[PDB]
Amino acid sequence: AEEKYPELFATLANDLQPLCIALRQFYLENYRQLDSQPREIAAMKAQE
Amino acid sequence: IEAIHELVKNFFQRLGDRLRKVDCYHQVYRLVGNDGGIEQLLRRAEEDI
Amino acid sequence: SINECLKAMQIFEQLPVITES
Repeated sequence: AEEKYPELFATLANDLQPLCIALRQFYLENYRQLDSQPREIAAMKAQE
Repeated sequence: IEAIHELVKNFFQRLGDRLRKVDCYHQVYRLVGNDGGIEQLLRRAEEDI
Repeated sequence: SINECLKAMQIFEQLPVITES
């Protein structure tokens, strides 16, 4: 009740991290990557 | 040149993919909060190699 | 919410996303 029981919840957190490890990475890359391109029409048109 | 690119690129994915599973790189994000440039340096270094 | 509930018994917390800039 005291030792093993809380450890079971503890295992879940360490067992659940391997999925959140990549979601933030992928989102943080595309979101930051898209921000590199210009937004203004004048600047954007000049690129063309 | 064509084959060398095919070799280096495959190696890094084999490394980064297996690097996250191990507890070494796993414990970093429970305390530090973010990569701290590990991925940035890894990608940056790959270009130099 | 996940960290808030788990905070009641353990300090193993995940990452937030803020000030991405």
